[PDB]
Amino acid sequence: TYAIVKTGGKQYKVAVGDVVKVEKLESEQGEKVSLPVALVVDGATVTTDAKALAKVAVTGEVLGHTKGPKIRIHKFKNKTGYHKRQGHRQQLTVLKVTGI
Amino acid sequence: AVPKRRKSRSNTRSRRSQWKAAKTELVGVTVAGHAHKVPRRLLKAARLGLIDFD
Amino acid sequence: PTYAPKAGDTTRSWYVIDATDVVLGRLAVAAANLLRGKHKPTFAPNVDGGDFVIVINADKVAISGDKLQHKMVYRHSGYPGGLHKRTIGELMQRHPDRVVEKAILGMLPKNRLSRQIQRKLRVYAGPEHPHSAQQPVPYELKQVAQ
Amino acid sequence: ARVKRAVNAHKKRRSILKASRGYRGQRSRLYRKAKEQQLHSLNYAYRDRRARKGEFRKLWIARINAAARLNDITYNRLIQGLKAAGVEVDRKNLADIAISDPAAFTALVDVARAALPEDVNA
Amino acid sequence: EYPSAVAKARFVRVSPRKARRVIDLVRGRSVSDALDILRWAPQAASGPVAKVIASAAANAQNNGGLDPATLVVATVYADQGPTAKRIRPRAQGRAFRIRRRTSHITVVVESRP
Amino acid sequence: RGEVSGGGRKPYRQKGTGRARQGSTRAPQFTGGGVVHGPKPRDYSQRTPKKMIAAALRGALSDRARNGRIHAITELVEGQNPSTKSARAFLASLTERKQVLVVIGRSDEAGAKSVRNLPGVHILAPDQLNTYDVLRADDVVFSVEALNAYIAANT
RNA sequence: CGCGGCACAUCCACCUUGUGGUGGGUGUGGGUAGGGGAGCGUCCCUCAUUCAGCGAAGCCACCGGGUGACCGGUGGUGGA
RNA sequence: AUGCCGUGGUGUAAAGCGUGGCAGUGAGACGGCGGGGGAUAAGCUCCGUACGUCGAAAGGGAAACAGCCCAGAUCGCCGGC
RNA sequence: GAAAAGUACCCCGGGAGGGGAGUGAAAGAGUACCUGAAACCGUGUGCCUACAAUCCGUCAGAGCCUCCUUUUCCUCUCCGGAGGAGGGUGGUGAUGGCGUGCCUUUUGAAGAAUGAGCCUGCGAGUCAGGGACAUGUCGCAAGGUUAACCCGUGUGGGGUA
Ligand SMILES: [Mg+2]
Ligand SMILES: [Mg+2]
Ligand SMILES: [Mg+2]
Ligand SMILES: [Mg+2]
Ligand SMILES: [Mg+2]
Ligand SMILES: [Mg+2]
Ligand SMILES: [Mg+2]
Ligand SMILES: [Mg+2]
Ligand SMILES: [Mg+2]
Ligand SMILES: [Mg+2]
Ligand SMILES: [Mg+2]
Ligand SMILES: [Mg+2]
Ligand SMILES: [Mg+2]
Ligand SMILES: [Mg+2]
Ligand SMILES: [Mg+2]
Ligand SMILES: [Mg+2]
Ligand SMILES: [Mg+2]
Ligand SMILES: [Mg+2]
Ligand SMILES: [Mg+2]
Ligand SMILES: [Mg+2]
Ligand SMILES: [Mg+2]
Ligand SMILES: [Mg+2]
Ligand SMILES: [Mg+2]
Ligand SMILES: [Mg+2]
Ligand SMILES: [Mg+2]
Ligand SMILES: [Mg+2]
Ligand SMILES: [Mg+2]
Ligand SMILES: [Mg+2]
Ligand SMILES: [Mg+2]
Ligand SMILES: [Mg+2]
Ligand SMILES: [Mg+2]
Ligand SMILES: [Mg+2]
Ligand SMILES: [Mg+2]
Ligand SMILES: [Mg+2]
Ligand SMILES: [Mg+2]
Ligand SMILES: [Mg+2]
Ligand SMILES: [Mg+2]
Ligand SMILES: [Mg+2]
Ligand SMILES: [Mg+2]
Ligand SMILES: [Mg+2]
Ligand SMILES: [Mg+2]
Ligand SMILES: [Mg+2]
Ligand SMILES: [Mg+2]
Ligand SMILES: [Mg+2]
Ligand SMILES: [Mg+2]
Ligand SMILES: [Mg+2]
Ligand SMILES: [Mg+2]
Repeated sequence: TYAIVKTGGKQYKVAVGDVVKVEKLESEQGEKVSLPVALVVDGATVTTDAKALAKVAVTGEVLGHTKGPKIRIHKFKNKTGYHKRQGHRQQLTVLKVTGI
Repeated sequence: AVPKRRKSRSNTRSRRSQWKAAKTELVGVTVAGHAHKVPRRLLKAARLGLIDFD
Repeated sequence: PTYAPKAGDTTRSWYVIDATDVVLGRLAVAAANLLRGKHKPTFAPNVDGGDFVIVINADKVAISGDKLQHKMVYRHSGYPGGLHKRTIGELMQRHPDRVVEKAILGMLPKNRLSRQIQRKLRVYAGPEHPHSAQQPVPYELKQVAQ
Repeated sequence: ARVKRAVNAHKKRRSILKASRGYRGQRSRLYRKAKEQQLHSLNYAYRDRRARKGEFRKLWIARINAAARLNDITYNRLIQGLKAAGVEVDRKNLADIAISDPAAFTALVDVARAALPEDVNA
Repeated sequence: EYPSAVAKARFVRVSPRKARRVIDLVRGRSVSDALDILRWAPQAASGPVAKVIASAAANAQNNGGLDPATLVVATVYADQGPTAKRIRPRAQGRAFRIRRRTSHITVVVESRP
Repeated sequence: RGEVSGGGRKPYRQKGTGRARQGSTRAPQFTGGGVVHGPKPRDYSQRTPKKMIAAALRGALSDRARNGRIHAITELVEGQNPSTKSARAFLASLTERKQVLVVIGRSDEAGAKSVRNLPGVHILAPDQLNTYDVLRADDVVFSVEALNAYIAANT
């Protein structure tokens, strides 16, 4: 069985025991989180309905906080003398799916 | 006529590697018991003793 | 990450299309899609998915009379004044399979992968093909209603 | 005081040359050429990070269309019917489903077809 | 891996490209075959290269005490040495430069059945 | 470029050569040429008003006194013969810190010479006190006559 | 529009309630000439402190870090 | 008809006015509308236009295509309209 | 190099040069000598490349090679891991899309307008003045301040013109 869990403005197809990198959640390491779903497939059933899905949530455990890859930006235009360097490192949260 | 721009390393090397020496095939000959290797075109001279093996 | 086909993932099948009355453009589009593999959900533009396509009865394809009389096929040999033109009518008289093959090849992406894709195309003028050892299942043009 | 430039000046050279490893020609050997290539490389990376969202959506749409037409329906009406049925499954997950669980994709097709109106041209 | 001996010829007055032209003929061959290949090679750089190979074989046999009949030219190359600069006068007062290039020739021979 | 040796004449012709025009062989872009905006002899000294100078010195000595780092002694050596050993012992008894300022009268030669070469000891006359020396010193040691002279001078 | 990070301005309340920090709203953040603000790196002097023939500088490689100029750790070479 | 001056209301943070410091600019281009010169030709030339874009503006569309149509890039996302 | 302790002797070689010995803390100091960067030139090796039209990159991406780990297998297991799978480093990049080099000067340049073969080093808003204007900050305040000069080892004290 598996489901489509919605979090951080995105959706992920997960099963029990999966590990997902999602957007940062204001939750510390170790405790549990419950997330809404958009679809649940349990073999031949899909349940495809807002009312039935709104009473089902997946439970995950925060495994920790990590960072995305370092991104280097150097904006440049042809004959202007214009340059602009900039870096970025997105903050992420690692979830271990235990619910559904 | 002068070159318009300098060649790239690959373009220079492809031509430069075609400047090479051809190897001469050698046969075996014995003179006074000692065995040497000479180019075949000098086999007669080697047999007659006109070749200085150094 | 989204699925990316690996080596050995792709599977090929054999299709035979009878062109006895199909319009040339319709037949060409169907054959091109079949060759490229756009009918499979595992499609990836950088992978040569798709199936072998056999076209038979290539001489029977449907072309208008004015097209037979007026549509030109051009070639340049590279020499000055080296432009040679033949009508689609003469081309169908001489090599009917070439008309179909040219139409199909004009519809594939213009890159290297199309060169390897088009190797799976076989066009014959008659109603017989030598690939009975393979088992080409017949394919008919269908339009999904909207 | 007189200051020699070398110690300060070599830091950016080392960074640029390290970043330009794997380029071919002067672009991986000379600092001046590696600098221009670095400008182009980072502009290309910035542009492509934005464009790849569209590219991936395009790929998902193509695969979803393939699966829908396999189940005898157009992408048009499949999307319209899913919206009508109120299914908010993503396009990415729809394509993943199409490849992984064809039975589930078929079930979704029946749901969308049922949710579609009786005559779509009125 | 194999027992080996080294010989070097530094500051040899032959251009490195010209030395490479003949080194490529004997790279990888046994000492006996390389010596006579260089003996019958018409190029002038065949002399110094033959001398270095013979010296390396002599080093192996004398210092290392290895059997000469099993020696193989394993590694051989020619680096650039220092270059001296001269002047060649030309038409209408122009003066062009001339380079006297030299080479460093390195040979490694190892003994193997 | 006007002071480097030579460089008077124009090295060659402006036109028809294929090279940059140069004007002189001592132009700054040349090796061995002149220096542009290079150092010249300079006078570094400012016009700090006397009121500020005196206020700063008074504040430094006030800090020293408030923290209790001011000592007064009658003299450094009993006799007229200098003795670095006895002087060092006396200062070690008085204080234990590395830097010491000693303010003694300009006429006390035996006391001057006794501590002249001790590391971490600085000597100056009562009328030459200043902020830098006082702030560098960990402690300030006054002779009685020097302290009275300074106090009388400042009323 | 959704979710997350940054910054500027303004507003609302706290902390020294404008030198400035704490939290929350709202707006704003393409940019040449040009104007304003704040920083990185090299060298020398002074004060304090600390490392160094059990190995300084310089150089080379690898593994990491910061919003930028850039930085750190480890190893090798080297010898003040 | 518009446009312009004044006035009373309503709305709108980054409007306006005075006085100082520091500027750059003073060769513009194309497009829409109104005109002059020209042959009512010019990718021609000269004016007007709280008209636009480029200049100094990336992104999507027009096959390609400074100046046309849509739209103004703080950064990240393998989300949606 | 601290000090010539500047390589006795043997071997290849006409020599040059080298190898072994030897000196030296070090020859990763050998009179071409402290450290020893880059351009540039070789040798070995992993991957790719001879049906393809490439501002040379970037995003997507198979396949190989290498080094580490989680499983089940050789259980010889103290081994170690061959090998099987998975996962991750690093190298390479078949294949798909996008993509007109930098500077200057211009209304406008990828431009067929200028300049640049490459690397290393050097090369351009500075100093003087009780100058002028405006500001930030500090001392004193209806007053503020000294110039020359004098006395001091000094950066300190005097000095009202
Ligand atoms: Mg411009
Ligand atoms: Mg000729
Ligand atoms: Mg590469
Ligand atoms: Mg978008
Ligand atoms: Mg003459
Ligand atoms: Mg002069
Ligand atoms: Mg002159
Ligand atoms: Mg000189
Ligand atoms: Mg000089
Ligand atoms: Mg004075
Ligand atoms: Mg914006
Ligand atoms: Mg801005
Ligand atoms: Mg500017
Ligand atoms: Mg030592
Ligand atoms: Mg230094
Ligand atoms: Mg070091
Ligand atoms: Mg009017
Ligand atoms: Mg103003
Ligand atoms: Mg004018
Ligand atoms: Mg004008
Ligand atoms: Mg008009
Ligand atoms: Mg007109
Ligand atoms: Mg015009
Ligand atoms: Mg106009
Ligand atoms: Mg301009
Ligand atoms: Mg644009
Ligand atoms: Mg604008
Ligand atoms: Mg556009
Ligand atoms: Mg839509
Ligand atoms: Mg020794
Ligand atoms: Mg050493
Ligand atoms: Mg040394
Ligand atoms: Mg040298
Ligand atoms: Mg050296
Ligand atoms: Mg091939
Ligand atoms: Mg093309
Ligand atoms: Mg590509
Ligand atoms: Mg293109
Ligand atoms: Mg012009
Ligand atoms: Mg050009
Ligand atoms: Mg050109
Ligand atoms: Mg031009
Ligand atoms: Mg010009
Ligand atoms: Mg010209
Ligand atoms: Mg030129
Ligand atoms: Mg100054
Ligand atoms: Mg003031």
